[PDB]
Amino acid sequence: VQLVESGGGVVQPGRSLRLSCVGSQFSFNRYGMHWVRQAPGKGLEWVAGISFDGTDRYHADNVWGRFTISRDNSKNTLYLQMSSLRAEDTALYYCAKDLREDECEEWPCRKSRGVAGVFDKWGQGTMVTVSSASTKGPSVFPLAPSSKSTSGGTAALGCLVKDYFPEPVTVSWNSGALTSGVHTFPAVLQSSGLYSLSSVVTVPSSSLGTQTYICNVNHKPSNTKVDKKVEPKS
Amino acid sequence: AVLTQPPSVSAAPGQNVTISCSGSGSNIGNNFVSWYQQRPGTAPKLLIYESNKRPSGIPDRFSGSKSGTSATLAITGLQTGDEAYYYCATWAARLNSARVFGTGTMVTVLGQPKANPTVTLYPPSSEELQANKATLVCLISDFYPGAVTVAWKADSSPVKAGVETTTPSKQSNNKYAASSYLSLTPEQWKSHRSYSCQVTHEGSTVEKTVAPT
Ligand SMILES: [Zn+2]
Ligand SMILES: [Zn+2]
Repeated sequence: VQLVESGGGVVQPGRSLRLSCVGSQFSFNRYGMHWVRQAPGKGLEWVAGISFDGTDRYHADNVWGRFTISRDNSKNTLYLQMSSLRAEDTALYYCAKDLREDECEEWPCRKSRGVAGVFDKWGQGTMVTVSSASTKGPSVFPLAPSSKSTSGGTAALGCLVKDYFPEPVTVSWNSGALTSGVHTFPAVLQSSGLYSLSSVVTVPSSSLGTQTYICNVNHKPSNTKVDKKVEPKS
Repeated sequence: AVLTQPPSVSAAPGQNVTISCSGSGSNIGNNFVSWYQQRPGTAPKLLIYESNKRPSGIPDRFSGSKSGTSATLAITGLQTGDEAYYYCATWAARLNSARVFGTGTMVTVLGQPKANPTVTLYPPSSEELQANKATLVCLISDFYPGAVTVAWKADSSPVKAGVETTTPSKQSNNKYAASSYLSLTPEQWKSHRSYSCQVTHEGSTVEKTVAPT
């Protein structure tokens, strides 16, 4: 049993998009189908459902009145017509098969079993991204050590790499002369479509008056590099 | 409405684990429940349907039960391949801005000693404030198992708007890391005495606090 999704790309808010899921190696005309979505990196969220012949349609309230599910059994294809996209609609969209096998019992179909609401087969899915953001470089801010670190122990200093698009971004410290007191974290998808991440290094506190610390950010998609010096400050 | 599950459960290989799914009432209390498994870089997989029935190909280790408004998934003889996310679901829970799927739960097959997170909280830089922006940064490093709950507070008050949190990610030393950001206006930032980042992990919560200078 195979489900293959398509249609998912980057798109702007307010505009529209049509997703498609082609199914094979089973009687597509005998099973209901569902669209389920998963925003990164969160949980699953049921979007829409349809019965085998398309007489019974179901939509979540998140999308009622702007998304429309449909199917063409003559072409074994499921469709999700999304309109009025939002940043909140940004997610990975899975095509999922309904468990229940259905045939018409009385004559649209007057009497039927209906969908079961159980998703036995899924299909890897297609990514839908909603952002009004064109390519742009990051702003880099210093994450300065605690003031209460003078002498004695250790200190965490980092830099905040904010508001860039798309991925990826890389971060090094002192041009690679400093490689481990170091954590560089994954990015977050802010509501503005722009991405943000942080990189932090832990060092001795005595070194915070002699050794200069610089984070080197590289953002190739926008042909930008930024070097930021991280001072203790007062 | 929601089907609430535990954020995480953990056990050594061979031991047994159980996962709960609590709702009502109008959903679980009067309807069938299904359970789905999702490993990191793959699509979900049906484990249980109609509360306790397994589809073909699913090991007998996975069992399901259901009592009142709570459903339960059970895994005996934990194997390394059982490490994944688990979600409960009911077709009834779509009917009022409610979510069909649970929250859900991360299952961890223990393969190293547990480690508590190192939490670091940074206030907004003066340079960002001069740009008329404020971003609080909470960094959580070197913890295992790789599951944390992050919550923000403004003085004594809870915060949920302006918050974004990353999924835990495997560091080089086989331990996990995560970060949470709280985006803010300098007015909001200055309006409170302090802001706090609360990280919860394995029966412990560490709260770090920062305040305007
Ligand atoms: Zn570390
Ligand atoms: Zn306050």
